[PDB]
Amino acid sequence: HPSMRLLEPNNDEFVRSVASPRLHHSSEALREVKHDVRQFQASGDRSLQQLRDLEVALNHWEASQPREFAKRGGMVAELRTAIDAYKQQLHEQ
Ligand code: NA
Repeated sequence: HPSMRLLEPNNDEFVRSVASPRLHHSSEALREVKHDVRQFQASGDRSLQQLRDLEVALNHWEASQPREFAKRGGMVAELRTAIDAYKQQLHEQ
């Protein structure tokens, strides 16, 4: 599944997609999402507990920062699809 490239450890497409070139500050909710993407990557995609945290952190961002989410969240569906694929792979062992 090509969504999986988004949490391949070297991949920066998701964090680029939530950057503001006009240099608007990221919410704490968005900074926790970006940090959780990098933490999952750091192990080479081995932690289901970290992957869960990323999924919860995306829900918190969507709930708490609607305007930032709607504006910066264009790659969220694809990242959530990648999360599910790595969940399947870790469930399979
Ligand atoms: Na989800």
